[PDB]
Amino acid sequence: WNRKRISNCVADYSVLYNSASFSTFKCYGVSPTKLNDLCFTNVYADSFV
Amino acid sequence: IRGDEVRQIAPGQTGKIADYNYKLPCDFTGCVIAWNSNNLDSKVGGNYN
Repeated sequence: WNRKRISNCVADYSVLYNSASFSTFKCYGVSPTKLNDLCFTNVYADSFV
Repeated sequence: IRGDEVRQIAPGQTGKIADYNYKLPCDFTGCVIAWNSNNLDSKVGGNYN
């Protein structure tokens, strides 16, 4: 699985509901609604299929 | 609504439906019957209603 570092971002809105309709979006430790209001320390994007 | 967005109809959810269209409270007493209706609410060429 591919781990991407993410840094120096204005990380945009909650679900990223631009074109891709996302089946499961369940968040641990953070409520989805507040996801915009925060600033994250060490973000890592773990992508796979 | 469409398929994958049925999860959004619940307290604390967010997304297209639960932010721009129809929002529920936390202090919500009641419940949510959801069932597929492709055989009715979909027609060839797609319903533009």
